[PDB]
Amino acid sequence: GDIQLTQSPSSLSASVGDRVTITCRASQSISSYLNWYQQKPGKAPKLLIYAASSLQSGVPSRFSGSGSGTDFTLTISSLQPEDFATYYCQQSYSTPRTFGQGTKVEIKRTVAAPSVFIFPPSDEQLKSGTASVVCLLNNFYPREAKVQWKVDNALQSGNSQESVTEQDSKDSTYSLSSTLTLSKADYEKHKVYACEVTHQGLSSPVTKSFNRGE
Amino acid sequence: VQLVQSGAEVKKPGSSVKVSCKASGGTFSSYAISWVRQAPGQGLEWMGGIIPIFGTANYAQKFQGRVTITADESTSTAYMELSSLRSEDTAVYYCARDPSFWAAEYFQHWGQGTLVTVSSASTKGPSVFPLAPSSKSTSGGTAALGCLVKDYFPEPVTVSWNSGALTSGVHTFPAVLQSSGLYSLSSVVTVPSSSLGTQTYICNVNHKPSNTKVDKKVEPK
Amino acid sequence: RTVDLGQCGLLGTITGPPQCDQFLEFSADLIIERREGSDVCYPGKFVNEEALRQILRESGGIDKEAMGFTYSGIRTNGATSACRRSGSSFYAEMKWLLSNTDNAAFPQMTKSYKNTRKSPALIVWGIHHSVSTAEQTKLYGSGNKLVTVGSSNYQQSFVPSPGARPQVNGLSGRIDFHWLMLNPNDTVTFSFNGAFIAPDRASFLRGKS
Repeated sequence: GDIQLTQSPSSLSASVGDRVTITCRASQSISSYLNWYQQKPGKAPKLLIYAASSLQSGVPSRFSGSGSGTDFTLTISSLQPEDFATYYCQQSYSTPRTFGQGTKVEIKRTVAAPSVFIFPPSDEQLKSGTASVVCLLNNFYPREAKVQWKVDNALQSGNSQESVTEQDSKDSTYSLSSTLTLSKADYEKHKVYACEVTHQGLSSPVTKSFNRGE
Repeated sequence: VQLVQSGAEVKKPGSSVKVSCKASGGTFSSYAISWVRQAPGQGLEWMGGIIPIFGTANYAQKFQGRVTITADESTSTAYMELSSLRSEDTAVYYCARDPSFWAAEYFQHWGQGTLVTVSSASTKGPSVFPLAPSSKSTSGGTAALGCLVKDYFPEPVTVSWNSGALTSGVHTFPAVLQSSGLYSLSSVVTVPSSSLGTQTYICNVNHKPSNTKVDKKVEPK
Repeated sequence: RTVDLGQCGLLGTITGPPQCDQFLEFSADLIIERREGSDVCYPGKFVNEEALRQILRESGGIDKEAMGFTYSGIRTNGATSACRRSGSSFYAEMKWLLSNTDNAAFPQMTKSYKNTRKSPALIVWGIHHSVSTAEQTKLYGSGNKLVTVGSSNYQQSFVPSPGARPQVNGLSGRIDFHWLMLNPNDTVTFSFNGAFIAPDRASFLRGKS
């Protein structure tokens, strides 16, 4: 039926000058019918390679496509700063057209612990009968981090949402917000609100908290 | 060849949407046009294509005759109409030029994309609440503060600080879609702790879809 | 104005296996296709078969024109028991190019065709994946085989994969068909040293009524 493409890795850390290798494996043999695209946040994808190894006009020669049949590779020699982006394979052999799940190439840097800040709900929001508590993890690396919410020392689940920035161009770090949302009624039934952060750059987890309280 | 698409759309579940893709440059009849969409944070998904000089279209079966692609050679414009919209159809829709007429379909030039939001929610400007700096939001000689931009629909909003004068150390987070169908995001900035009593910090929130502009002053309590 | 293809598969109308001999230039507004239709006689498939069927289903039929390729230093008359037309034969629109003698080197060749008409030209070629490397050596000479197709701002290469897959009925090789649409006034170029099944004619869509 459909042709499935499996891309690997899903996420990659690299430095300027590196040779980066992205593989795409098709579920059936598709001769040379494979394209590669680059995409950056907020922009349409851009064609790099078509027909497995043909360079699109205007594309830099450090992008090289290879393979025929089922196993394909995109090689970026001499990685440049404008190359940090997400890459997709797509097969042109059969209908429906299908894509690999994408490979994000991010900038490698040294570990940086997050600075952790907590913000209790504002008075003006509470008047509206909802309470949002915000925990901020600022300028950290790598991106992986675990944020756990505790109210009166009890762990929480399902009532918070995270958001993460794109990697910062000036220092290559990430920031992350975690927002716990409760009805104001449910809120008022507890006193201590704690955000517990687990990160590679912290010897043991850090906790920020306030009482309901002051 | 430039491909220019029509503007963002907001639709209720069950309705339909028709997106336009206008090709400038030369010879609309010398290539095919494909449509590819991308849900927020997701990968790419092909919908189908049309060869204008033939008037013939090719569709992904998964869309179950919900898609109609058409083209008008006199205006060098292709269209994608998607019917019986569902929440999962929320996505950026792109048109793209395929020089191969489906023989080796590849997307050589792309339009800028058209956001289509499918939701039962109604247009709503955000509520803007302070993330006030406190002894719990300082580290070293630095303090974090921010604005919580809650319960707006649809995307997008813009946030600046001090009317664009303050950019250093700002982080405006991608929005999250809450269970209500409304969006929420926070924008934060770190500044010297010593400035909290002397520097006014105001976040300027703009939600063009609802013509709402809000300027919230953020102070420690 | 509506045509029943019977044993002829729709894509066979382009390449011309014997079951399609009466349809090489059909004209029809509605095409009826049958379960017993086959596009092929030698085992293989069409690349992008679904897309090409879509184009042909709404084509109104096809008219064939010569591409004018001529050859010297090789045989142009490869044939197979699989395609029966008074004995062993081949696709009517294609030429199975072989080296002049068994195991002799196939000469590196280039052939070009310009679309001088006002409509796009449908151009097909085959790539032969021999059942064994000895067969490939026997038919085109030993060493690496490569086929390259080019047109305006486009180049794509195919490398034969000589191996033995299930027989159909007794032949373990495959001929797969590739195609392109050649814009008016563009030129298609083929570069090849073997394993290439060449088009004799191009196809033009008739258009409906």
